[PDB]
Amino acid sequence: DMRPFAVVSGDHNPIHTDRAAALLAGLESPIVHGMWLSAAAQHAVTATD
Amino acid sequence: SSYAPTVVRLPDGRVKLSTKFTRLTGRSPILLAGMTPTTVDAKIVAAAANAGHWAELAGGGQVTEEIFGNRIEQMAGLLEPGRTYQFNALFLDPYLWKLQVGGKRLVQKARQSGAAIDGVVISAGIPDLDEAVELIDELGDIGISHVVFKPGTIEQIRSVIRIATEVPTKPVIMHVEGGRAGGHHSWEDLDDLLLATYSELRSRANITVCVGGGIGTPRRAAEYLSGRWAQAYGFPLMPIDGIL
Amino acid sequence: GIDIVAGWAEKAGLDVALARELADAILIRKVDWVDEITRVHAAGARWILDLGPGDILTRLTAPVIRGLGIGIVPAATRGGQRNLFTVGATPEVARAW
Amino acid sequence: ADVAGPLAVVLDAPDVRWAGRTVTNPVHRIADPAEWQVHDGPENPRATHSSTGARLQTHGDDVALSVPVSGTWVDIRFTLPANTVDGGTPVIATEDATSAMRTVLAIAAGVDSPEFLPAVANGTATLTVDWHPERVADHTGVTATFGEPLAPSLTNVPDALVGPCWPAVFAAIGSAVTDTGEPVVEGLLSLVHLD
Amino acid sequence: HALVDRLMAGEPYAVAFGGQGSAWLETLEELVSATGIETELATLVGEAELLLDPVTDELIVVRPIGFEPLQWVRALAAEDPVPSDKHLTSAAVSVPGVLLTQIAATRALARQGMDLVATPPVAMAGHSQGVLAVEALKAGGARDVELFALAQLIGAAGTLVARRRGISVLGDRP
Repeated sequence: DMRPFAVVSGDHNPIHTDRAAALLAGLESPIVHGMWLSAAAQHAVTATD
Repeated sequence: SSYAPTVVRLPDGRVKLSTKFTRLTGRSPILLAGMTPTTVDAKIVAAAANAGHWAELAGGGQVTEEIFGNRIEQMAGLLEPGRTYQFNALFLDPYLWKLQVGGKRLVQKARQSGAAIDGVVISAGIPDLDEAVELIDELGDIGISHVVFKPGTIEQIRSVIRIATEVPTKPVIMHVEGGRAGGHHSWEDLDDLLLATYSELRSRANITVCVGGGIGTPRRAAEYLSGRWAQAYGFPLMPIDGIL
Repeated sequence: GIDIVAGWAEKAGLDVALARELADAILIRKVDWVDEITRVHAAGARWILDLGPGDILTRLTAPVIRGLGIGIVPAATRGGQRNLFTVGATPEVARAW
Repeated sequence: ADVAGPLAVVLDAPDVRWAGRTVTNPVHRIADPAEWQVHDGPENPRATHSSTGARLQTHGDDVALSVPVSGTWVDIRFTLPANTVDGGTPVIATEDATSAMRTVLAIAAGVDSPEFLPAVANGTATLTVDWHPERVADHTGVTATFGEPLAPSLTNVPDALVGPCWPAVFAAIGSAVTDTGEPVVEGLLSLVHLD
Repeated sequence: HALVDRLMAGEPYAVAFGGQGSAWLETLEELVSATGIETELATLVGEAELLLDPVTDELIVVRPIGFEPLQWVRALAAEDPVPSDKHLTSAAVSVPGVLLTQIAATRALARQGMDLVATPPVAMAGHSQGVLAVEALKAGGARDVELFALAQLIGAAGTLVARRRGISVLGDRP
């Protein structure tokens, strides 16, 4: 579920969360935020071991 | 006898014909087939589409990207808003098929960009079951909704029947063309094909049969569309859904 | 976090005083287990039941009731319920020191 | 083959005109084959979808498809010219697309479209927001979820100031314009993050 | 039930409530499968959800899944995939889960024939978290919904604040 990222980040675009809007946009299922991927890659590159 | 055409009245008082092809597509049962020499230009196809008829843009004249784009542009220019046209693609010609459908998805890209293409006709032979099914789902995914196969001989029609059987939900449209058709030549008579195949054709409920080849004066089309053509061979009425 | 719980309680439809007090008890103040067990014993509890998940309290309380003659039997467990509800099988309590 | 009127025309049509562009029918896009039950009690036909809660109310000689997105409803209006009688696709006029996409933008950014998204100045849209560095911690709690050996860096990751500025970017998108053309209303539903 | 017979006839006894880090899901699933308190627990969870409807936006931040314990026990009994151990150990889902398991244990023992109000236990033994179960049992079963609600609230707030500070678990080291 990507609602937690939607609320913490601030963009509530329904394509990432809603199913009806995902169907309207032409997608079979909702897709994750790309900026989630951006932040995850940033944390991976700045992770400490 | 249940397949006989029905007459309906439009809201503006006009009187039309109702065969299952017209019910599937919402257009007149009279089809303007794709034409390698003639229907390449957008004038005739656009004028046929604006009249409310199944209009085909032949892919044998769109041989490079530039003319394809220019033809799409002038097609959008000519068509009044709300009108849609179809496309004819050659399957056994490798270069054109790859340029338009297979390799470069020029038809797919044009439809995605917003072209009024609402159908694709797979001419010059039929594909095998696997890639034909992949074509059906892919073209449905991009939003075409009308994939048409035109078989030439009995075995080709039976393979199209098998393709329709493999996908019982999606509707298919057939363009069975006889031997007297122009351009490239087939040595099979339309009546023989229809006699041999009509039973299996009407067995499946998602098959729309359009026949062509030898249809000259509109009297022949009228007598063919009502199933009265089978009376000559000593058969019951064998109605069809449209002629090209 | 106590004021966060208080704000969520006030925004919701339940009281805040008990909310703040439970939050303080479960988040801030140190818990003491030995003195709690001694208070339980001073109350006279001959047997103690652990209704919590698993038996972590069973293995965590046995060293504290080790020599007080207080019996232990697990709850929310197959073996504990079997010990509790069968006549012929009850856990043995060692002699008080 | 069980209903008539504009409702049947909208339901059956597979293609529509979305601001000078032929796209798949949104009612078809939600659920294509005859998945919409009909009701004709007081003789105002309407079609609803179960798994999505969509509706197909009719305003006399008009058809509107309403979809519950998140709490609120998006209304798209179908205009039916005389062309649609024989093979003509329904036309979704540009202003109906404006209304629907502005509601979707309000959903994605704030509360409501009218004067709640940040206003746009001569060229720019400005916002003033409060900042708390612990929101960075609660953001990386849901973002950084790798395995055991790694740990989030002690410094704030650059993808943290992007949080409060989302309404401004959505307002800028809403007020964006091409060379004599606005990309806020035609394809906001098809909008995606490129880079 | 000789021990239960003695306790009913009168033997000074107490009840202890478990704490943190006990793997509540397995014991709760075993209890629900052996007894069948799924209806009452489902009603309790539904009432708790209805009680804290306004705070869903802030509360969803700390639970990736959403704390549907009944679905999880139903899946586990059916040998279906279950939430990961990290997603179950999390406080926002743990501290409500262990309390639900404790309440289920009390109800199961009450159904089995061990009534805790006919013979009130002499002492209320509450461990690190059990204080909330002690509060639930100190009164009747008429405040369980409210305490479940703020158990969810305090679990979510504890996870949130521990992430705000460095008190949360970094890697393997808890």
